[PDB]
Amino acid sequence: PSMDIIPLNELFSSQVENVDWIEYVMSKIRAESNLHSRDFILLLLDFRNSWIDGIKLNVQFEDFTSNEYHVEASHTSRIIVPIKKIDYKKYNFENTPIPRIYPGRQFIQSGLNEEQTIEMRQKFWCREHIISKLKCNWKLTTDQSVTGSVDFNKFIEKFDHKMVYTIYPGRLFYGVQLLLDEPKVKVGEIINLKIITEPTSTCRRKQNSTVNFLDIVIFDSKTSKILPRSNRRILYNGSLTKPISTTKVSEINLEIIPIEKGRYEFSVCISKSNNQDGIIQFDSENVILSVI
Amino acid sequence: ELSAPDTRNDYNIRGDYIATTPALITFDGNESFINCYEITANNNFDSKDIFNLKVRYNTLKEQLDCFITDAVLIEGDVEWFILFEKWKTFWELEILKKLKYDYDAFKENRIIRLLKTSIDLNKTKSKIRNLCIEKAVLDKILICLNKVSRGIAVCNTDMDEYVRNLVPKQLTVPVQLPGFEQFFHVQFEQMETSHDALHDTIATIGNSLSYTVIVENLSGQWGQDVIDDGGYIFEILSSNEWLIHGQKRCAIKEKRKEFEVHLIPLKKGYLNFPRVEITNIN
Amino acid sequence: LLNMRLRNISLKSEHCILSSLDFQTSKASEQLTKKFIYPQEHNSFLKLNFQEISYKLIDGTSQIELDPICPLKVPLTAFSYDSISATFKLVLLPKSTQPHRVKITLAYELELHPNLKLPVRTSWETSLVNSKLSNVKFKFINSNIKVIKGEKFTMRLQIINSSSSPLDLVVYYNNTINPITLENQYQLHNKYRKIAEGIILLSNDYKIPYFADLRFIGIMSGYYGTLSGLKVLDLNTNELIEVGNGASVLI
Repeated sequence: PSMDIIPLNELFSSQVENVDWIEYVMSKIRAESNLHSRDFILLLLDFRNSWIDGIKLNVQFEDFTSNEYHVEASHTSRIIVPIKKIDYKKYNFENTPIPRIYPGRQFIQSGLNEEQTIEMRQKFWCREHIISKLKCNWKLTTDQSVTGSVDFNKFIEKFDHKMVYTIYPGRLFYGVQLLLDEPKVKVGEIINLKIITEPTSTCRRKQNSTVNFLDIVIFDSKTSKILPRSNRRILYNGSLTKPISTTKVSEINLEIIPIEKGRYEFSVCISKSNNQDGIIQFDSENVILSVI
Repeated sequence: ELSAPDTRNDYNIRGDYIATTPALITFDGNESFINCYEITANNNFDSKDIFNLKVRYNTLKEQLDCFITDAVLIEGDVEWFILFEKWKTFWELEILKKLKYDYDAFKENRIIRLLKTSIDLNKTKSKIRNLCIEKAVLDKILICLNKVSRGIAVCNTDMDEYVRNLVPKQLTVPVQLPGFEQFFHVQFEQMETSHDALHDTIATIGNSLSYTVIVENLSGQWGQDVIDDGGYIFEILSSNEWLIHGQKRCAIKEKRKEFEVHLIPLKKGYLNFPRVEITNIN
Repeated sequence: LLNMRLRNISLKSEHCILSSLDFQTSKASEQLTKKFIYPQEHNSFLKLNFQEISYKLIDGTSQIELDPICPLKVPLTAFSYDSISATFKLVLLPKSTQPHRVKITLAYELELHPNLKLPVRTSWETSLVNSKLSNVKFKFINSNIKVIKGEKFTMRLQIINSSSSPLDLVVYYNNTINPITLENQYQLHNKYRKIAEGIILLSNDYKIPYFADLRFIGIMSGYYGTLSGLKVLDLNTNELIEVGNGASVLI
């Protein structure tokens, strides 16, 4: 009787690799050596028992396995499954499925009809993707062999707006990777940084400013980003604002002339304009480099 | 471009900025455009010469109206054969009072007049009459630069044909001081509360004065404050300066002010006055 | 009037009180004897500190400063040793003695002996989270102690009630980015993103009915000071009060 979805950022380590989901994501990422994280989001189910004995609670999503999740009498327990998030460059998701009573009533939509009619379509189609694989099998604790399932279509409520862009990239605007030369540069050396941006199908709401202003912000990999005047820390050519199109895969550059450092971090944001409160999204792509 | 001076220095500069991926790297008088230059020193120490910058700037106010001139009202080479030619200086007495929208040219809205005087200006056809591909077809192009303002119409495509290349070239001082020495303080932290995970800012200095001083500040802590008393122990090498600290307290107004108003001072052994401090809390 | 001395005391509330005296060279006295020293062809002074001691002023007591000290002698300098006091509860201003022994010097003889002692009071003087309604005090039974390694761990919110309806309330973590000078927008966004996404709280709406265990897992690194998000909520309208307490490095 609740639901929450949380992304993932830490690669993790081998000595803690004994709980099921981290060894699942690590084992899945031993091959396919382009992804590391930020693509293996993690959804938080919370099973609650309204009965009078323990149950054992497996869950299998796709090839995910579980432990012997011993639940108790009236005890809520939280069960953690990892999913690769729904890519909109493997699909399109602009289809309403008609129900099973073809009564031909042919009703209205009655909102901003290009926005909510496909927005709630995005909601219950991502709910269709979550429902259509998630499988549980439960047996009562040493007093039966009652091995049944537990259906979910009376349980998963809707998706709120956090639980759309957490599950579905393509709710927010630009897909961004960050292509770098080396992570292990010495001090006196010059590095081209190369972000690569992908404008989306869901830029169709505006089209007005084809130009859209980004930023590049540099974090210390503790906290507390360096200022524009990055004195004795990092050096660069020109103002970092460096526009992109809402047309195609634009590229951009800087020249991170490093000086007297270690363990930096680079990430962007999207600002649409020059003014304050123009900023509309903050990406989370955080490529770190070290300086020796 | 920053380059060599007029001596036989041959300094191994490697930093530069040519606009190589754009040709139009804009600027709008509120942001930075920081340009950085690595001037690595040659076979000797770096001297005190005068270097020279080379900036090939241009104002925006000639660039933006080329699509308002060579595209909007000079399309056909017969419609711009004689219509422009006998009134080019009349066009340059017309477009010089354009007063374009350089107050909202940050976000969008390039190539718009900002409504200085739009309606009274069309009386110029009366007292002087010329070819109607200019005298009657450019008032529509004056409306086409009044409305129809494109946010970014790829303005580097129609730039290089008419943009003049101004070139300021200022000096560059390499301004500095002259006293080279060194230091190396060593330290070992004494427990206060718990280790807070200390992080380093830096270690370098440059100074020359009369009754000269060299002040230093400690590292940066990112746990709970009033932190561990750093106990320090000197190796004040290669000189004889004057110490002023012993076993400070690392999140406070204490400062290991190793002053130097004294002798044993070599001169000009590097790019400036330098004394590589390099404190070590290990 | 040869070496100006000052004592600075800082009140570390989670430990003892720390007070450090500080010697200096007193420049308005150094140029005095510098004039006669360069009259006798000497560049700087050679005062020798041979017996420096802080004693706890009482009927009779003495202490020992919190690191090591040799018998030193410096020309134009400053030194500062630190000694730990005892953090008083309320209203007892302790006093100290702070004796010293500067030995001056001349041409291998004529060591004019000096001594000084400035006795004064060592009181400069500039984690329970109360409920702020009915003294339902919360304290973690191991606060600020956790070196986890992205493993599970358990804590202990020892709630202390009025023992008058002691079964009332529910904890929760609120994994949601709060909705908030442009880099003042970005620092608040990075703080609110790393708060609401780094740890999970495996017992979410635990509904406590007076210990708790509260197992977390913690999926990103970094020092999480003050551990925000971990709210409780109680029988009245909105007792949405924080814990504001406890911290964990996760590496």
